[PDB]
Amino acid sequence: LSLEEKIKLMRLVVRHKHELVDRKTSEFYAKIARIGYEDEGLAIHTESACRNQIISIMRVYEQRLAHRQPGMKTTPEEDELDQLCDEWKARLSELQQYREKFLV
Repeated sequence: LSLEEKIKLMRLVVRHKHELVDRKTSEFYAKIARIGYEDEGLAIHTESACRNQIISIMRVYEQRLAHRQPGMKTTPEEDELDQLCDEWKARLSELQQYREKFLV
């Protein structure tokens, strides 16, 4: 994916973030793949391929966080993608916290 495509994809993920239900990932990533194709011109992705793109974006995000330097000058596109990733990370963590509260 180009940077522009990654941003379009993560904009969709974040816009729909409240639609992800714990243990119902398939419906969510399938919907994201579909809207990304239909509305943002992404290639046709299987569910797994779409989810893998997001997994990779988030892994790269964690690497970017680990390698941040105080005083670095950044671009608006990298700032937007990082902000979207922060918001998605927070949603995944929220779901994890709710699951952990009621573990058997």
